[PDB]
Amino acid sequence: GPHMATGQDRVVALVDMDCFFVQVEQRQNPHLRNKPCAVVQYKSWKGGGIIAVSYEARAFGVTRSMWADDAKKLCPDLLLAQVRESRGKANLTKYREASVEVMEIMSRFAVIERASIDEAYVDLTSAVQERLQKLQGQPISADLLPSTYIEGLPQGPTVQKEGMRKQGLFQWLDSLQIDNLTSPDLQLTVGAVIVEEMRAAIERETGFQCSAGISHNKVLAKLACGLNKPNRQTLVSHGSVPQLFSQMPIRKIRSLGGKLGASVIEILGIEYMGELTQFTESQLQSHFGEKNGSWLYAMCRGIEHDPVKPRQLPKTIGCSKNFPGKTALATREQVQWWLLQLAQELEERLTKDRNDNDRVATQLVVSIRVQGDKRLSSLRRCCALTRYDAHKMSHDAFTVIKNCNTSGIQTEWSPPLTMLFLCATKFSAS
DNA sequence: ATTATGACGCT
DNA sequence: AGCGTCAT
Ligand SMILES: Nc1nc2c(ncn2[C@H]2C[C@H](O)[C@@H](COP(=O)(O)OP(=O)(O)OP(=O)(O)O)O2)c(=O)[nH]1
Ligand SMILES: [Mn+2]
Ligand SMILES: [Mn+2]
Repeated sequence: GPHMATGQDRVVALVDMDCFFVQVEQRQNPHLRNKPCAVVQYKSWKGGGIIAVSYEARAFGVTRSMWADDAKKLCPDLLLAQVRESRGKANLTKYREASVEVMEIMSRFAVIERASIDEAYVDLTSAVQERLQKLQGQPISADLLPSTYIEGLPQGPTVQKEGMRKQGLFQWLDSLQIDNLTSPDLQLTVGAVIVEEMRAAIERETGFQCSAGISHNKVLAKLACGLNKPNRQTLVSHGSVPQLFSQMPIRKIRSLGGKLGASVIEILGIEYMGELTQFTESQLQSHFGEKNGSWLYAMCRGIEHDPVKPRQLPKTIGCSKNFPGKTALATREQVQWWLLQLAQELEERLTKDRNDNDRVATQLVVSIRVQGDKRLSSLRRCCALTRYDAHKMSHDAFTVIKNCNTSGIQTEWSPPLTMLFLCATKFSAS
């Protein structure tokens, strides 16, 4: 009733770049533009592993985690760009720098939370109030929302996708009450106007296209963003949630795509997000824990409180390489050489970070995996990071891991190492 | 022999 | 602190 909070207090957007690494390579090399193309890491094994795919190539069934040789069977004309290799490993610097370009543009409009290399949440509540006071009760023209979809519309009473988009937008705009500056639907609409401007700025100033979601919280904004890709944005209103969730598989909601979501499905005997509404908060807490249970109870009603954190920079800076099958490291010289390669990349990135961002990392985390273990990490150990010196960090990493060598011969390494990882953490202002 | 990360929760 | 989960 009057006291039942509805989670409509904020306007939150999620901006995610379309096929990011592909767009970075297409900007650099115009010959790849408007083509089926993909970005690969390495080349000798099955043509390299695909990590990003243009929408033209997706039409042929090309996906991430596919080997390039197999993708070429689906799409013989597929074009490929390779990630840079430095010190024997993949180097993602080009894409991190392109990410900074986009993040700095978004930060002009509002404080952002960097959620990944290619996506950020935006809290637009205050910008929306400002724009509403500027509008002075003026209604919002469809011309201000030229790439916006309104989820759930059109409804009720022609055969083109753009025509349906405009039909839905006109239904939405016709139903709007522009007199009330507190109306959540109006606030979301103004938020979408701002996100159109943000996305136009990103494309004008970088050449990159993106999609976006606009809703009242982070989970709904992320889900909305996915509904109309590429190069479009989607408004998910509070009122759209019952219908949207009534056929939404639980795994589509961020954080429910793994073991927890599978357990929701199995324990409760349901398939769709909306079915969660029939359980009490205590029932959900009893199965999934106090925190998850409260989160699910609110989330299946469209309500989530997780704040957009003011954080534009990554919290950690890390370097990792797998050594699969026969390439696994089985000598001490090998382990030391590769720890040095990783540490040299880490030193480069840390020194640039300190110059750009006025901070220093203080803890070095070393992670390995040994032959046989299905786990991502077989062991993690931390030590002090007191100097941005690659030889020092590699010697310290070796010191903290060397007790894993069960070979009585110190020259051999047994079992062989199938992963090395170095991560700088615990930043302090400098 | 998908690979390279990065965030956050649990105990 | 070290380990697991989830994102992709
Ligand atoms: N190294 C590495 N990079 C990855 C991996 N998965 C994704 N990436 C990179 C390449 C992607 O372009 C970028 C952003 O990922 P997204 O999930 O947002 O997909 P992408 O932007 O490629 O396409 P989309 O957002 O669906 O239009 O992250 C991976 O497993 N390893
Ligand atoms: Mn993306
Ligand atoms: Mn993304």
